[PDB]
Amino acid sequence: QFEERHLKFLQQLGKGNFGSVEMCRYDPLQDNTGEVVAVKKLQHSTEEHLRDFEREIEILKSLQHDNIVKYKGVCYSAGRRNLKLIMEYLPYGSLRDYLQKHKERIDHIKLLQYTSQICKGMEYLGTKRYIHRDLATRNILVENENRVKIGDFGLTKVLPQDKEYYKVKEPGESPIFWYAPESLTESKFSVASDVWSFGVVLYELFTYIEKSKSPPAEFMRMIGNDKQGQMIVFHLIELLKNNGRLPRPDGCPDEIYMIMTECWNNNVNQRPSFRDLALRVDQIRDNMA
Ligand SMILES: N#CC[C@H](C1CCCC1)n1cc(-c2nc(Nc3ccc(C4CCNCC4)cc3)nc3[nH]ccc23)cn1
Repeated sequence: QFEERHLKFLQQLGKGNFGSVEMCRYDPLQDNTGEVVAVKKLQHSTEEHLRDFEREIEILKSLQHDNIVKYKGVCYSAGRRNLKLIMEYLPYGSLRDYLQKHKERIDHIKLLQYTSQICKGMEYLGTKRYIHRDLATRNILVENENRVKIGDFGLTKVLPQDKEYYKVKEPGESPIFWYAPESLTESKFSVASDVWSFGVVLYELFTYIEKSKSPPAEFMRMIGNDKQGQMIVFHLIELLKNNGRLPRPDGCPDEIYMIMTECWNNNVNQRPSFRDLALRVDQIRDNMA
């Protein structure tokens, strides 16, 4: 739908792994009236990254929800090379950076508003049988002070029709400090591993992204910080099997930490559902108000 000749590059907004998002102005009339959009592209347009990207685009296009970034279209050149995904531009950027920047202005009730919106977005994913696999505040975007959206689906997979998990280990770096144990040991991803990662997201939020308190920093201090490469993963696994966990963040109430710890259950089937997480968060919100 979008012609590349009319996409005006403005700046880079974010970089992932093998991909990036740019702020552009779509201005077909060439009079500086076009709307600003976010444009995702591959940084290395190989076959498997390209088919993965096409599947990611199809996934995003099939999602329509208040807390999921809006698909707008695609843009390609030259036959079909340099495929680009056009999305709505959300003016406050990632929740990670936004929270770190406005920590003094954002109270617990607002954190729980965001938490509730993330849970509702994730529940919608689950109704489509999609596994996000990369839930983290760096992949949540801020539309305004009252609304966040899941903002990236580059690792999202669809469950087999006959199974409740998806096994995949692809080369590169993996956000292992957000991974459920069964994802570390067996590469198994499920709604329940998304729930584990959501618990880490809740931890992130209540740390206010204070950067000695990041999951990587805390876990590395727990496993020993002389650890080596692959050994890290091994030690992390051992840590989680002995019920080592991220600590309660400064100022975090006990009941919120308990939501976290319930999401961090070694037993995959004992983790709460996203609907129950939303109910509990919303009840605490109501109590606070
Ligand atoms: N998620 C997610 C992560 C993803 C990575 C890129 C590819 C995979 C991982 N990534 C998506 C966006 C993104 N950013 C915006 N806006 C935005 C962003 C930054 C600012 C800063 C605010 C103030 N300081 C100066 C600039 C302002 C606005 N809008 C978007 N729409 C769709 C995506 C998207 C950014 N990183």
